Amino acid sequence: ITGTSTVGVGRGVLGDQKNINTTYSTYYYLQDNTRGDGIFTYDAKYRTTLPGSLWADADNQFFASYDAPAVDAHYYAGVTYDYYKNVHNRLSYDGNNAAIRSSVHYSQGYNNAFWNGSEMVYGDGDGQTFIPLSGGIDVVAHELTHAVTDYTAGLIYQNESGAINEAISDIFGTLVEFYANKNPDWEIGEDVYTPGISGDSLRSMSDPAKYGDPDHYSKRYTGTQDNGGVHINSGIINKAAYLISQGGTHYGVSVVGIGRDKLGKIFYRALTQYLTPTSNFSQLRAAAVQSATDLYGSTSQEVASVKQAFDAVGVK
Ligand SMILES: [Ca+2]
Ligand SMILES: [Ca+2]
Ligand SMILES: [Ca+2]
Ligand SMILES: [Ca+2]
Ligand SMILES: [Cl-]
Ligand SMILES: [Cl-]
Ligand code: NA
Ligand SMILES: [Zn+2]
Ligand SMILES: [Zn+2]
Ligand SMILES: [Zn+2]
Repeated sequence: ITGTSTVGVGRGVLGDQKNINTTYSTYYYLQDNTRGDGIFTYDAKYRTTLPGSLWADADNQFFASYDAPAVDAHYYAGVTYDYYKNVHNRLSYDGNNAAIRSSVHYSQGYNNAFWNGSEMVYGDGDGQTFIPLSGGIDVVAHELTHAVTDYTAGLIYQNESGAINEAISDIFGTLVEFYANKNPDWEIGEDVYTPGISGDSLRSMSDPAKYGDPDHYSKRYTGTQDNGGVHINSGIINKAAYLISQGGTHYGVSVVGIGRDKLGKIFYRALTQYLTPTSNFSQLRAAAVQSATDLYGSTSQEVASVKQAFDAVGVK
């Protein structure tokens, strides 16, 4: 809609307060005109038709429980935009400032969130397995990063390519969570998963095995479930990335950590310059080594640590 750019206030899914960019025209709409061609957030009102209605609020205050998932989808879409813009000079998911549209209250008891090719879609969860999924900034950014992948490398969603696809989304999901600088960690989905249970998550990048995922190529899953293990074998690459950033000794191989910003630069370059739709783990290693070489030099610590990390998780 046309209207005046305004700033509202509300509380997200975890009960934290935040200001949000809105547009005023009789009602205050979740439309943020300050980022690219706009961030728009929609109410699907428990249906499955998309996008639903552009979210309208009478008073620019979003403290109702029903408002929480809209506040977070809207705000975290903004943070994800700022991360790609400020850190990588990428304008929105497509690099051309495309509108970011999200729908919340999709369906009922729906334990999932997804990028559908055109927009973000968030279930509210069933209240046991999940609370509303837009409450997890890593989930928001993980899924928007699938759009970035589709507009770049076009990694296939099956087998080792598909596991790299998943890991890219966990890596940038986590780097956005650190960028937002409120409650970051190397777990995925900890904010929205299992409200009954403290301190768990869907998966861990620092210790994939904590949740049953492989942390070494010799443990790779080779069945056909989960599209050839895309959420499973991602642990191998997630661990390599965790090691590159933070360092550690993993199966006796020592990795010198180089920090988050350099991890992000190296993988973002690998994703946008070097990976192809069918890149496998070994080709990802080569892409990462080449990216680090381009950015830091073939004799740099950064290249040496990329190699140590991939060695540690058994990917040659
Ligand atoms: Ca209100
Ligand atoms: Ca966190
Ligand atoms: Ca997390
Ligand atoms: Ca939990
Ligand atoms: Cl470990
Ligand atoms: Cl270990
Ligand atoms: Na698991
Ligand atoms: Zn997804
Ligand atoms: Zn994913
Ligand atoms: Zn280890």
